[PDB]
Amino acid sequence: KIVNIGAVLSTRKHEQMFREAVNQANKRHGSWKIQLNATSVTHKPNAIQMALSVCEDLISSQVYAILVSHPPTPNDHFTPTPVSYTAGFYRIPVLGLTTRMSIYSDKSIHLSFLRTVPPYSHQSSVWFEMMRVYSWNHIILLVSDDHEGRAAQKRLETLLEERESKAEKVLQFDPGTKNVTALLMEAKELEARVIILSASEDDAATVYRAAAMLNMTGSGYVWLVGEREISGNALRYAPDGILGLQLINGKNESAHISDAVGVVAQAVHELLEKENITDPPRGCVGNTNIWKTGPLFKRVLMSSKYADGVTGRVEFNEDGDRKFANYSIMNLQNRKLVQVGIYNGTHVIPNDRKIIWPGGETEKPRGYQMSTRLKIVTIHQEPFVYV
Amino acid sequence: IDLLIKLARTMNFTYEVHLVADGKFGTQERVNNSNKKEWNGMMGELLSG
Amino acid sequence: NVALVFSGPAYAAEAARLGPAVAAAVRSPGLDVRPVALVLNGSDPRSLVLQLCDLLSGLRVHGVVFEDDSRAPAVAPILDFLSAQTSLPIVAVHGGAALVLTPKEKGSTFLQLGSSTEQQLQVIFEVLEEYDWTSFVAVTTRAPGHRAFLSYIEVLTDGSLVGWEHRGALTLDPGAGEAVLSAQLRSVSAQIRLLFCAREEAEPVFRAAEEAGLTGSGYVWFMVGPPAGLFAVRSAGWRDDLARRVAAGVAVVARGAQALLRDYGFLPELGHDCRAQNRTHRGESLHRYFMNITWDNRDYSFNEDGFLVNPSLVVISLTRDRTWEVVGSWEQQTLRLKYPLWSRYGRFLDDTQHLT
Repeated sequence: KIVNIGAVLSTRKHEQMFREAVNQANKRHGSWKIQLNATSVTHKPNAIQMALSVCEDLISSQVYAILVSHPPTPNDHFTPTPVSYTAGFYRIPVLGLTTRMSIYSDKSIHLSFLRTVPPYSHQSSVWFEMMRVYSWNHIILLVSDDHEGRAAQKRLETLLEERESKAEKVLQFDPGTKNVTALLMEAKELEARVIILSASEDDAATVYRAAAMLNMTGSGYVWLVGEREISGNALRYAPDGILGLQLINGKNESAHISDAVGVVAQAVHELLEKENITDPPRGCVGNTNIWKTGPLFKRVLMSSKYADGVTGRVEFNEDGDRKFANYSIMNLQNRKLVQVGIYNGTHVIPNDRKIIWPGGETEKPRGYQMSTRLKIVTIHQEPFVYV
Repeated sequence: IDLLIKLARTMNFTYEVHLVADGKFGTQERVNNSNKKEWNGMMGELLSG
Repeated sequence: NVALVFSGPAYAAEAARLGPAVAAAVRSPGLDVRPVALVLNGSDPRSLVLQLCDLLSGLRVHGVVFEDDSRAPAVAPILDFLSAQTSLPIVAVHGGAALVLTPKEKGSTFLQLGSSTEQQLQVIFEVLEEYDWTSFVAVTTRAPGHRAFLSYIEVLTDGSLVGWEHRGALTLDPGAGEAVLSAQLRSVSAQIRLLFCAREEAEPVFRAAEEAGLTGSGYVWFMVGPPAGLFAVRSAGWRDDLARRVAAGVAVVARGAQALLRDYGFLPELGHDCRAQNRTHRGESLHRYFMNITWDNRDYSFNEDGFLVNPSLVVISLTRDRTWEVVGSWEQQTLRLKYPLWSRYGRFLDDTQHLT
């Protein structure tokens, strides 16, 4: 009778901008009875009140898909964590935005969770396109021992064995670093000079201080830094030639929402068929059953093609992640970032402005630098090797 | 070890010979942990790094 | 002072009797147990967090055991976060919260009194080699973690001296069709089809066995996930009946704080507050304890995630009268079982190629 969706935005001020995405329900396909009512609500200060109101305030509006934005407070997916848990039992698809957490990928924990922005795990996939056009094969990296940081660890080697002879060292450091210096000299023998950072922002800043007394930031080095570990304290004490990345749609929600609501109202159009199209289970005093039309239209939303927005490339894989997104890797140049390239499925590297390296050098250095000292093993063998 | 010295005179690289630890030439055998085969002796010392 | 939560109206009557049943079941000096009877019902995500917050704030209930009437795993995620929010361990002995939810959130105190599918896969690995069924076809369905569920099969296969086979090309769903799935099921290596499937998908695949001729004893299945001659392991699903489920559930929880108590004199007031304090970082020693707690002559040790590592697993063989009974046990790799393992060709289970 009426098609309605809900959303969990950041602030009530931005809620009025979401209504502009639901009042435009007339200019969609069919437009027979598509009358979207936002019925949005600002996220509660904590996670306790979310579960105390999600059932009878958001779901009770006969909503079908939920839009979740990043909270203004520096939290760790605080808003969608109980919402996914609550909507997971209710079998309600949820659309995420500005939530670059890689733990929201396995379907066992969150079967119903799709986000319009790829998390930090997909950064390593784009990173693989960098040394292909920069001519390095040997590679070592240091990474935190947490699920978010380690996400890139299984990302790289799954696409490295077919294009390289394995990373030289994949040594890891505990995220709770406290003057952890012994983990750097133990890695300063492989002569890689191409180290990669995929750690948390606070920890990435911590290792920067430890990377000074033994001058690993001099000439002949190249560093890869994740987007999360650039701004803030990680910017301080960092090498001058940081080759980190960012996102074009960083802190952008209306563009993401408009691309989102373009597919929330779209999937309902082809839904109308002779099959089961019953509404989600209404009521909150008693609810145990699962509506059978949930997974039926979930694949349609995943398989829906939307050639609008940012280059019309809002594509979904088996997980909910943007495909062929433009990351446009940054470049630190004297305590400020400059633009040097972009990714469009294949990395594009325009000249733009010079690319600097740690130590102030501009020419890209060969990270091998050889190793004249060599280690040798023999054994006692009377005619050959006396002892 | 003489053939080793002539080798270092050609490729211009240094060395520090250290004898093998266990004392066996090397043979890929399965450890007690199921059948995860692991080398020993020189081969273990070379593959490990 | 402990809290017992129920999921199902049929278990409401048993609440009154099960209270005193566990107060005197476990005796430990220095701590008194006061079971709390509950009345709520329904799986909706309102009463799950409503009474629990009130119970924690006033009653100060330490130790929660979860019993559910249904096998639906949607109740665990709602309860999983609340364990992390209050930093108090919660155990589940029977019902929907049997499958281990992985990967759990950081700082999660949720615990489950059951063996994970990785543990389930390990114990059934012994069954096939013990009865000489090394060859088999790997079969599964569209499940949230079926890719990871079959991943452990690859690790299991080619392990040790025994040579095993796996297909992994099955994605059982009604869209393909029972006959088409049977056509894909003909890519077989033996009479055994190890199947991972859910309770929702159990009915569609049950009929597909009839179409493929798997009903008879000639071809047998193997149900690892939550037709005749079907093999399964419930991980002590039918064990403990009803009284032992909760009696042993709190014994480990009560003894968990003993290690901290013997280390120093401190009473953790984390469970006494739910909302009066607007802080979520007041959590420590979430999994610091629970290494070597044992009861009922069994190892009740739990992994870091919060599931049994050495449980009293049982083996379930489907009987012709639609009855599930314990046909084997896994107690520290003891596979004596029953029904002598010699058997073969006449029990449980091409003359042009095979001849005595």
